Amino acid sequence: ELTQPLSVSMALGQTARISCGGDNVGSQNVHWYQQRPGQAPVLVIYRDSNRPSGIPERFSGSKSGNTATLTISRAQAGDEADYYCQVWDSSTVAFGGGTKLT
Amino acid sequence: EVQLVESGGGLVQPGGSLRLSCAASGLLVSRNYMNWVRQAPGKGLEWVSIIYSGGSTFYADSVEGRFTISRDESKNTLYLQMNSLRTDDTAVYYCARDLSDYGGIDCWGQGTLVTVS
Amino acid sequence: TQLPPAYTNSFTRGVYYPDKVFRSSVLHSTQDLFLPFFSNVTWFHFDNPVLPFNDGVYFASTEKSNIIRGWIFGTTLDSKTQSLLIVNNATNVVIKVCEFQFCNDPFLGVESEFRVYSSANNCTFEYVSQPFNFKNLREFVFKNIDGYFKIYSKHTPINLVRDLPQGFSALEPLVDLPIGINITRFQTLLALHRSAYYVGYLQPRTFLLKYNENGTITDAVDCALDPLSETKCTLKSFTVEKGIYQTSNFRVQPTESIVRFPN
Amino acid sequence: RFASVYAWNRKRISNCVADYSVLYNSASFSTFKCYGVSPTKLNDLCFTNVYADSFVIRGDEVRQIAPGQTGKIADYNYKLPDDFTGCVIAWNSNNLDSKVGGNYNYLYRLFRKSNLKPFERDISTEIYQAGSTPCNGVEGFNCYFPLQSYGFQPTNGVGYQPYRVVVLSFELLHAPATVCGPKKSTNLVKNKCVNFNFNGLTGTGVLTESNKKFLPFQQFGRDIADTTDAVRDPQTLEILDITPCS
Ligand SMILES: *[C@@H]1O[C@H](CO)[C@@H](O)[C@H](O)[C@H]1NC(C)=O
Repeated sequence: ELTQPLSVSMALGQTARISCGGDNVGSQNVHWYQQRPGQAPVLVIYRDSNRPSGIPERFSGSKSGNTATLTISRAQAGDEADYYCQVWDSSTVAFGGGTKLT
Repeated sequence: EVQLVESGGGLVQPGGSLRLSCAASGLLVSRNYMNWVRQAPGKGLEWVSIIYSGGSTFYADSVEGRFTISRDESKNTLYLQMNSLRTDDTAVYYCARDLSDYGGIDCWGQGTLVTVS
Repeated sequence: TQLPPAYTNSFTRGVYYPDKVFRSSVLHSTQDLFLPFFSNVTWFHFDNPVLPFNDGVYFASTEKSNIIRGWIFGTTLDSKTQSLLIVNNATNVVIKVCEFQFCNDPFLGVESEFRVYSSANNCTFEYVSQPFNFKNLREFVFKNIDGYFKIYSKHTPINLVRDLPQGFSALEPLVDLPIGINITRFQTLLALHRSAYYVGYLQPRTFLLKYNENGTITDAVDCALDPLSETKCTLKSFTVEKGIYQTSNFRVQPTESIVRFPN
Repeated sequence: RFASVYAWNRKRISNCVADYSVLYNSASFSTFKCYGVSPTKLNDLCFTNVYADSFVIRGDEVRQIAPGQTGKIADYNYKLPDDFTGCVIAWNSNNLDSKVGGNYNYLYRLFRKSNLKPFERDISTEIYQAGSTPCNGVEGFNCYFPLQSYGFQPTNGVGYQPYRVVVLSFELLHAPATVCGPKKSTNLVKNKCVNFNFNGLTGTGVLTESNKKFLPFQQFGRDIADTTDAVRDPQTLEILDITPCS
C-alpha cells in the first residue's frame, strides 16, 4: 500500500509536497488526486508526474526509489483538500490514507 | 468531456441488498474499465470493485465477500449489486472511469451515499 | 513439337522389397501393391500433365542429361491443401511440404532458372540433402500408407535410346516420410534446356519373391498373370514338375436380378 | 531476446527428439507447471507438433499464464483455454531484460473491447475507442493507443522483475507423431538368455554373433516360418542370431 505524511498546514506562498512510500516502487505508475471535501477526487497527476489540462500549472510530480511525490509550486488557502495517491497493484486498486493539506 | 452520474438508494438494512447505477454522456461502458470507489464516511478512500473493459471482474477481498459489478452496453449503464450489507458499509459510492496506467481515473461521478442501519 | 501419349510394356519391372525383413535363400509369398507384370505403361516426353496417383505410382525414366528433377504430389494443388514438393535443384535435393500454390505449368531450367510455383504458404517442414542412347535408368515407387509417403528406388545403368530395358531388379526403400496428407494426383517436374519417362500404377497383387542367400530379390512371379504363374504360386516354387495341380476355382456369377410377387 | 506480449514467437517444433526432462530437471526455472501431464512422463509421449510460445511479462503476471486465470494478460494478451494441456515454464530474466531508465521494448495490451480468444493473437496498434465520436487515427479524449510499452528497471520488487515465459502446447493432428521423447537403452550383452527389445521387435532368446549380412536396408531377419532369426543392433550395426533358450 501507499504511506502518507499526515498534513501540511498554513502553507502560503511556498511549495507543498506529499510523499507516498511503498515496496510498490516509483516503478508502479503513481497517480494523484485532489479531493476537496464534499467532492469526488479530482485527478491531478498521472503517469507519475504529468498534469491534466484543467488544473493549475502549479502541479507536477516526481519520484524517488519507492516513493511518489506530489508538488504544488505555490501553496494557497484555496488549495485545501484531502490529497490522495493510488496504485494499480495486481488488479487491486489501492489508495493511500490521504494527506491533509491547507 | 464525459458526464458521469450516480443513482442509488437511501436507507437499507444490514443483510440486505441494493442496486446502484452509473451512466454517462460521451462514454461507452462496454469499452472501459469501470470502478466503484468507496469513501468511507470520514475515514478515507478504498477501491471496491472493477469490471474489465469487455471482460471479467475483480473485488477487494480486504473490503467485502461478494457484491457484484455488471454493465449493460445498450444503456451505457454500470451497476453494482450490493449484498450482504453491514452497517460498516455506510459510505459514499462513486462512479469511476479507469484508464489504469495510461491515465488513472479520468472521470468521476459526484458520489451517492448508501446508509446501512 | 506437339506429341500424343505413347505406350509400353512393363515386363517385370515394378518390384520392390515390401519390408525390411531379411530372408536368405528362400521363396516368399507376399501381398502388396505392385506393378502388374506386363502392364500397359504410359510413355511421356514438354508433356507434364497432372496424372492420377491412384493407389500408388510406378515411375521410371531414362536420361543422360539430368532433366527429370522432381515431382509434385497432392490433391487440389492450388494452395488450398497441404502438398508435397520434391525437387532436385542441382545444389541439393529438397523435399518440402507446404500449402503450396503451384504453377499450371511448373518448370525448372538448365542453374539458369527455377519456377515451379509462384508462392509459398504456411509450410510445415523440409528435408534437405547435402550440397553438390540414355545412360541412366531410374525407377521409383511411390505409395502413401497411413500417412507415410514411402518411396522406393533403384539406379540401373543403361545404354538404350528407345524403350524400357527388360530385366529384373527390386527397388529398395529410399525414404519414408511422416507427412499425414492425402495424395490423389501428381505431376512430373522437368528442366527446360537452357545455357522421356513412364508411368504405371500399382495394384494389389500376390507375388512370390525369390530371395538369394544375401537377401536380394533375384526374381518374382505375378500370381495373377496366367495359369502357369498361378501354379507356381500355389506350389510355392519357380520350378514346376510335370503333373496336374488345382490352382483356383471357377465360379459363375449372376448377371441379372429377378424379383417377383403376385399382381 | 524474447518478444513482448501482443507479440508471440511460435517456434513450431517438429521432426525431433524432445528431451523434456532436461528442462524439468535443470532447476533454472522458477515456474514449471504442467497441465494434464506429469513433467517427467512427457518423455514417454510423442506429438505431431509441439508449439513453444515465447514472450515477456512482469513477475506478478506470471500467475496469469494459466487456463483458469483472468487479468490484463490472461484476457487481452495471452489467453490459455480452460482445457489447456501443456507446460508453462518461466524464469526471472532481470539480468538481461532490466535497463537503467527502463528497458522500453516491452509492450502490454491495456486496451481491447473484448476478451481475446484462447491462442488468438492480435497485433494491431489501432487506436482504441472508449466512447462518443470514433476520433480514429489519433490519440485524444476517448482514443487510446492500446499498448502501455512499460520498461523494466534494475531496481524492482520481485513482481516488477521481467520473466521470460515459454509455453509448450502439444497436439495429435491425425498424423504420424514426429516430436518424441528420447528412447532409453541398456547395454547389449551376448550369450545369455535375455528378454529383448530392439526397436519395435521383442521376445526372449539368446544372442550371438552372426555370419549373416543384410543389405544396408534390412533390419531384422526371419526363418522360413516367420520367426525372427536375427536382428541388427541399432547402435552397432552388427547382426546377431537368436537362439531359443532351452
Ligand atoms: C553411436 O555412438 C557411438 C559412440 O560415439 C559410436 O561409436 C557409434 O558408431 C554410433 N552409432 C551410430 C549408428 O551412429
